[PDB]
Amino acid sequence: NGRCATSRYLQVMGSIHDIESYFALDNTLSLNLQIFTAHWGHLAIILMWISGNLYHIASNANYSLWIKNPIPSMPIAHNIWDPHFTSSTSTPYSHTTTAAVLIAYSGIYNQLYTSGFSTVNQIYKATFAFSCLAVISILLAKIHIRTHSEVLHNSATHASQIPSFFQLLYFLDVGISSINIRLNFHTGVLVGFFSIAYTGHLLDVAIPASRAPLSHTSLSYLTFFGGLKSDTASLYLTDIAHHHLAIGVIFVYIGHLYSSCSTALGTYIRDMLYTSAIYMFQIKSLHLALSLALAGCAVLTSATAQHIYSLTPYFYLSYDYVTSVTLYVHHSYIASFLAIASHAHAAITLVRDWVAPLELESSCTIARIHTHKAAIISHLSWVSLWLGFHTLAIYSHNDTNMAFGSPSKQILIEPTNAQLIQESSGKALYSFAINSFGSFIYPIGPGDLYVHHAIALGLHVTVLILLKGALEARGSKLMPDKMEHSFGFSCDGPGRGGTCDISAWDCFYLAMFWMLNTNAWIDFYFHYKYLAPRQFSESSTYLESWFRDYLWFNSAPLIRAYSALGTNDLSVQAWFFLLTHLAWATGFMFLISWRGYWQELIDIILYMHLKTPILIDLWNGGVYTPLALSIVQARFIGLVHFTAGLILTYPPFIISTTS
Amino acid sequence: VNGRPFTIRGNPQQSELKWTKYHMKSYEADPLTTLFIKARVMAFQDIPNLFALPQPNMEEMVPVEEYTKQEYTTRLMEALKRVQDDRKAKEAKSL
Amino acid sequence: AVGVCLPLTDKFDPLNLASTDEKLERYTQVEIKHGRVAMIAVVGYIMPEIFRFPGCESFQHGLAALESIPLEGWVQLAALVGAHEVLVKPRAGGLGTSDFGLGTELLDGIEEPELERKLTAERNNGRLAMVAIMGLMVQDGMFGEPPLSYMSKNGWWGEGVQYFVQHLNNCQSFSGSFVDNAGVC
Amino acid sequence: RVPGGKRTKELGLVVPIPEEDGLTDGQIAALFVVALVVLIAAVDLARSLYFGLQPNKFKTAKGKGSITPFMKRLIENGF
Amino acid sequence: ATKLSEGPFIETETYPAPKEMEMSAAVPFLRYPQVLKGWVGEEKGFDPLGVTDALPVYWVREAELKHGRVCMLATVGWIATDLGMRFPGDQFQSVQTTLEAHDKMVEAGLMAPFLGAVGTFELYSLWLFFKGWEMEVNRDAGDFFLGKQFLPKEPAKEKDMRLKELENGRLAMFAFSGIVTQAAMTGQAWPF
Amino acid sequence: PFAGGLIGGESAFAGQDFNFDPLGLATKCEKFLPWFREAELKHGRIAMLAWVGLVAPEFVRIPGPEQCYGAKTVVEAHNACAGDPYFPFIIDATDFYGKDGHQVGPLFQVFAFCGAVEMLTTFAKTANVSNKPGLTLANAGDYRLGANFLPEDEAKAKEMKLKELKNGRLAMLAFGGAITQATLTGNGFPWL
Ligand code: CLA
Ligand code: CLA
Ligand code: CLA
Ligand SMILES: CCCCCCCCCCCCCCCCCC(=O)OC[C@H](CO[C@@H]1O[C@H](CO)[C@H](O)[C@H](O)[C@H]1O)OC(=O)CCCCCCCCCCCCCCCCC
Ligand SMILES: CC(=O)O[C@H]1CC(C)(C)C(=C=C/C(C)=C/C=C/C(C)=C/C=C/C=C(C)/C=C/C=C(C)/C=C/[C@@]23O[C@]2(C)C[C@@H](O)CC3(C)C)[C@](C)(O)C1
Ligand SMILES: CC1=C(C#C/C(C)=C/C=C/C(C)=C/C=C/C=C(C)/C=C/C=C(C)/C=C/[C@@]23O[C@]2(C)C[C@@H](O)CC3(C)C)C(C)(C)C[C@H](O)C1
Ligand SMILES: CC1=C(C#C/C(C)=C/C=C/C(C)=C/C=C/C=C(C)/C=C/C=C(C)/C=C/[C@@]23O[C@]2(C)C[C@@H](O)CC3(C)C)C(C)(C)C[C@H](O)C1
Ligand code: SF4
Repeated sequence: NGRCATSRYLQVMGSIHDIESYFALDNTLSLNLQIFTAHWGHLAIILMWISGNLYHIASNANYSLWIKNPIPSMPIAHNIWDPHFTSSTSTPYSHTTTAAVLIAYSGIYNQLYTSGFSTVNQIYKATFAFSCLAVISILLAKIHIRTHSEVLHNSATHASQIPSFFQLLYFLDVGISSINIRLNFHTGVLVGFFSIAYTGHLLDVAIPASRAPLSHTSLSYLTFFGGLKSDTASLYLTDIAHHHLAIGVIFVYIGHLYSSCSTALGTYIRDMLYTSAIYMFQIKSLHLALSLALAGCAVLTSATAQHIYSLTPYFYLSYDYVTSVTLYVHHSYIASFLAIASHAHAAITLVRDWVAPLELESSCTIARIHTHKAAIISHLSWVSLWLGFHTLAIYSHNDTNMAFGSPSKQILIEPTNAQLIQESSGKALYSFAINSFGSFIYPIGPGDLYVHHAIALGLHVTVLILLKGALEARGSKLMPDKMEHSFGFSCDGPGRGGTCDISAWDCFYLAMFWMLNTNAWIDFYFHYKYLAPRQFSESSTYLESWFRDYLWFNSAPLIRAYSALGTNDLSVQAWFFLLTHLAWATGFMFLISWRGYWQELIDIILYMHLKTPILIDLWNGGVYTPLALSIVQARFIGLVHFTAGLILTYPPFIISTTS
Repeated sequence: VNGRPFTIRGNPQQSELKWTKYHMKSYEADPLTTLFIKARVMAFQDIPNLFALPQPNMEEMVPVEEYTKQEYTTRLMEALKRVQDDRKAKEAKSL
Repeated sequence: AVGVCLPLTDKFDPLNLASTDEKLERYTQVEIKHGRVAMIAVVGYIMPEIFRFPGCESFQHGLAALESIPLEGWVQLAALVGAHEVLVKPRAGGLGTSDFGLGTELLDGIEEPELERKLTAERNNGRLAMVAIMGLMVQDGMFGEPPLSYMSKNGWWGEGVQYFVQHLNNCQSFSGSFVDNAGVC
Repeated sequence: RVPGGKRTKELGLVVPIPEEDGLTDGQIAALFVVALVVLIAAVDLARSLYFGLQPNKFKTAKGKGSITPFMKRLIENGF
Repeated sequence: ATKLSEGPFIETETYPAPKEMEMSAAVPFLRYPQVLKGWVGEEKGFDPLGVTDALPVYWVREAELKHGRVCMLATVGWIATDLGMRFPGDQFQSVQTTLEAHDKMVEAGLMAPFLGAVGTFELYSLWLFFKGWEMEVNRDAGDFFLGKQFLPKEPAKEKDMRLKELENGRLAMFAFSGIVTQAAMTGQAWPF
Repeated sequence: PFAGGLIGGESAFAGQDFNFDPLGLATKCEKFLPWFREAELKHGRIAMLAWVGLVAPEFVRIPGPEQCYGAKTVVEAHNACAGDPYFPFIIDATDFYGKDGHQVGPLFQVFAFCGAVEMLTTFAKTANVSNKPGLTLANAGDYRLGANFLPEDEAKAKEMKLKELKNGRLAMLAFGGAITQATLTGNGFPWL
């Protein structure tokens, strides 16, 4: 199609991986095969990422020196080869005659060290092997493409005599879309047997590497101590091995649940769902499966974010002031993204996958939810309003009283429920000890109570927006016929009072801001309590403490990184602090100023180009005629700028303050 | 032109006509298609009595080169009746 | 056509040397042979640096190999090449004089676009190999050592272009510099 | 290094640097050979993904297609 | 009877009588796999583990030929080295016994170029194997077009030659496995 | 009929069917009747072998390694031959030749071979995709091993199968009693 504008690129890039929207993707067979191949390529990318990390650790870094003195030493991420740096004098990242290096804040050093890596040769062998695994993944993608092509050819060449041969149309993608066998093998082999295999790895490599004296592998390597070994300040490796052994056994047992290879054994998921409380749903729906997987991944990512910090599993990881914060924040952000992703894909499932029954029929869980979506949304709004009103009001009361200089006048509600739960947990742990757990129990005060209620507000409002989008995706009082329109469309016009941000994609756009806010609140809470436990406990009850003792006070090293006096190793962090501020501010433009103004401006610019003497005779403007970004395109671009600035301006701050 | 013989909400569900002519345009389906899809969604609520499609026997596959259309339809119908009788016997065994 | 890729929409022949079909065929054959020899010669330059066959450790690598290897050994090598060139003829019914029935199983019964792609890849690799082998031989002759060893000792910019980059970060060899960094570029 | 971190300056944390690079030129070359194999395979995979499935193959392609017995058993079992 | 079950549908299918069923000659209590038909060595249908029920017979035949050839070369080389044959050269003559030869040559630095050459040929073999399996080129499993001149013209003699190759490779598999295991166990020459 | 017409449920007296299923397990789980018959015959076979294996060692003992073959009685024979591995069926890797005394014994070898035979016969007959009728009531416990010996007459074949089943059941009970009595009294053959 030669007739095109510059919006062509953005329209394509917004759905490059929306395989269901592809032209000439006739059937679910094509859809599933394309998705499988994309998955293989994704695994190849992950393996190449692992191989690159390992290679750079081996070559550009100091793993061998670090493992000798892990406590004061700092791992190297990779060298800096940037021509723009000053050549007259040494940079802050060099030893005045040495290649510039970057410190590593990913904990991969601790990971390798407690896995059992002793020499750079082992890291090199791993780099090589993971590259080979990437090759294997790509070749498997090719193999499966060929096998599925060979089945289509067969079905074309051979036909059942009876007219029911068309029934085979449904079973061509059975290997990719079968649920019982996939569940059995995933939960039994990919999870349980993988855990058992890692137990074997620990017993064979990690335990001997950690233990100075040689001792034959035996049940003595399996223990149920708890807490952190004093020397490494981490969970006993012997306990990790038992842990994984136990989980592996349990999940290997659970992996015989469904009928996978024969119909003589196992039960059916259709049958469980039919007989259970949830009536039934489109288990075949790829969007629904993606939503469930994303929800599970989000909860697991949050769990690891909390537990890696609480119970240190890696040698000397706790000693690394910066790496702990970086890991927690990283996995918290990933978890938030995965949660909002699950919600967005549930909305998409409702839009284009769910087969709604007739209105009066109420047989499925989704229909039952749609019956009282109004009640759900109203109650969620009530909870959000209560939390916001009271949290903000108590914080403002404390703010005003502190500003007037009377801390005694502050409202300080003791967290009695959380303290009782914590005391019960401590009682259980003390009983176990009589038969250390660091950071699993924390002082907990009224400031913690207020911050927890703020985080609850954030979660409730995010879920409010996402649930409203999902439950109004098919229809709404303002736009009853929303099923016909795509998942994301600009608007419905200025009629009916105006219909800005009326689509389910627009609800996601809105919930993205909240996710970022609630995640920022969580990260600020963790970082403040981590940096200054005592000051946080005493002063975190009013917002001026957050604005002064946390942001303004700890912002000094970052902004002072590079100045008229000189530069230090945080100069890069200071430049990325400002670059990300600028990106956020740019996102404000696409978020505030909308398309008509920019289309008219583009028209004027195009007029100028067409009136320019030399340029007109070469460039007509007919092909890829410039245009202003569409409404949805600009919404997304502004959201991307906002998200990039917000997310990327934090790591510089945390590194500066914790380093 | 572009006239639809039903209320605006009379359009078929987008998810119902998937991988068909109207893959993502439920507002362009013909009235007959809308009626057929509506009747299908009404029919598929009665789970207890829905004929489960018999699983094909992949062994009985022959080349296309290797009769009458009506005769093959009749043979298919005999096969379907045999399948239904077998299902009835199997279910009545234990009930 | 064969030998024409995306960067050049039409055949590249500014001097119109391939005016006639006979001359075009002769030039195609010569170019194919030259590209093949150049490709093997370029791997030939790179691989002895990595390793040497047993008994070949003493011999010099590049143009110095001409003096180092015995004249008898060079005679034997040229005799082998001449025997191959004189006792091997294009396979009857082949694509032309450039083919000798070596690996034709892979190209038999394939789609013509794929055959054209394979031929064009052969030709393009041969051309790049001609350019690269001339670069390698010229650099070896000028700087007295094989280009790979020379780059290991001096880097990508060595003793001929280092003057341009004498003030660059990680490549700064200017007089009075606090670091030499000349061998790392 | 010119550290800019308060904790780094206070505790004297250091970024030790080895005397010799961890890997040699031959090792880097081997890793690059593996990476080149990955790149060739990845380009082939990208081409396959771009072009998708080809249902016309039954008209001209050699052979008569084949379904593995296990795949047939899965089809018979159903979903 | 080569059909697993006769009938348009599974639930109403009928199975051939056991006397009619075609049973494997190697293991008489299993039916003939029926996928390794027209291949070399099919005369004794032997696939109790049902590997061919998951992998195309092309892959397993390629792997079998590769293993048999590698094991034949390995056993002849191990026997020669144990008997004492060695390359004329200081580095090759220094090594005393075959068991330590792998480590000695890895240290000496020959095994790295050797593995490089083998890996180059193996990448070519992988490309060729994928081409032949996908049928882009007209190739059979484990066919590299080497020595096609000596291949008998008659179809029966060609099949006999291929069967001899496969049987000798199968024998060499066990031969080398036993040789290496016994050598590692005891520490003596090939005759043991 | 009863238990899907399987053999072995007939009383010694002519005209009366013993049909011993006190728990009604056949009716409760009819779809597993071929598997039950296979398991019954396998238990009977292992037991008929194991009883003679309890008796003969007293008369003769092969002179293997004395770590086990010097066992006082059949009760301790299993513990002696199983070795003392760090885990029940785990080979010692650091000390392969059992110098530390923590290596699996010959029972591990026989167990590995039994596992290979099982995976290649029973799992092969039951789970193979290329064997669709697979394990049924008619062929349960039949691996075609020696089937050329049984009498041609179908009635005589049924009688021989019944003899096998009865002898296997008697051997199951006899081995249970023999091993338990050996454990309790630790005496020779009369209490095995
Ligand atoms: C979560 C609860 C649950 C429920 C309600 C059912 C219900 C059912 N299952 Mg079961 N099943 C479960 C879990 C469950 N299953 C799990 C976890 C597995 C994996 C091991 C299986 C695997 C399974 C198979 C393979 C089959 C069934 C079948 C059945 C049916 C018969 C049950 C029966 O006879 O039990 C009474 C029998 C027992 C209580 C004996 C069970 C003994 C084994 C060893 C399992 C016990 C494992 C234990 C709970 C975990 C050990 C953990 C470790 C730390 C020690 C019935 C519909 C059968 C059916 O008809 O399917 C259509 C069938 O074929 N189930
Ligand atoms: C062309 C672009 C493209 C790309 C690059 C990918 C990439 C991916 N897709 Mg795919 N996908 C695509 C298009 C694409 N997809 C399209 C168009 C669709 C149709 C809607 C899908 C539908 C789809 C589904 C349905 C799924 C994927 C998944 C994946 C992953 C593949 C395997 C992997 O490496 O996981 C690496 C992942 C891990 C190492 C993490 C494993 C842990 C999982 C994710 C969570 C398990 C939770 C469990 C169910 C519950 C726990 C309970 C506990 C809390 C008590 C990867 C992120 C899978 C995935 O992981 O989704 C999140 C998946 O389930 N995709
Ligand atoms: C920091 C935030 C930000 C930024 C960067 C801009 C930028 C711009 N706005 Mg403004 N704008 C903002 C916020 C911002 N706005 C907000 C929040 C709103 C909503 C109220 C608006 C509303 C708005 C309107 C309504 C209009 C503008 C206009 C403009 C343009 C002014 C002319 C120009 O481009 O000269 C300066 C350009 C820059 C400073 C951009 C950065 C240039 C850097 C320094 C150099 C680039 C270096 C290099 C080449 C980068 C290569 C990178 C690559 C290799 C990866 C410019 C694109 C006007 C316009 O378009 O006039 C023509 C206009 O009409 N803006
Ligand atoms: C770096 C760390 C910090 C930052 C983290 C990243 C930022 C946060 C993520 C953004 C938040 C939203 C994420 C959701 C994504 C899907 C949304 C979507 O498709 O809707 C985006 C929608 C989709 O498009 C709409 O689709 C609708 C159908 O649903 C209709 O057809 C609409 O008309 C159509 O506009 O809008 C767009 O088309 C957006 C325009 C996209 C332009 C991008 C082109 C430039 C790309 C350059 C960058 C490289 C890209 C590759 C990245 C490499 C990474 C390895
Ligand atoms: C033009 C072109 O392209 O090239 C041509 C060239 C040419 C020649 C035509 C070709 C060929 C064919 C070739 C080279 C064929 C080679 C075949 C070999 C080397 C076979 C070895 C078998 C060893 C066995 C069975 C050992 C068996 C050993 C056993 C059984 C040992 C058994 C015991 O050791 C064990 C295991 C323990 C000991 O204690 C006891 C004993 C019994 C000694 C080409 C490559 O195709 C094409
Ligand atoms: C063609 C033909 C015939 C022929 C022929 C003949 C005799 C051909 C002979 C060909 C011959 C003798 C070909 C050697 C290749 C060696 C290679 C590729 C080595 C690569 C080695 C590599 C890539 C190793 C690389 C490295 O690992 C190293 C070593 C060190 C590590 O740090 C890492 C790196 C990556 C740097 C017949 C049979 C006579 C008739 C037939 O009709 C036609
Ligand atoms: C059916 C029937 C009837 C009946 C009946 C009845 C009551 C049947 C009872 C059967 C019963 C009760 C059968 C026990 C078997 C026990 C076994 C096999 C134990 C093996 C134990 C073994 C192999 C142990 C071995 C070892 O421990 C040893 C020795 C030493 C250790 O170092 C090593 C190990 C652990 C390996 C009626 C009632 C008469 C009615 C009708 O008329 C017919
Ligand atoms: S054009 Fe913009 S302002 Fe007007 S109705 Fe649509 S979204 Fe709202």
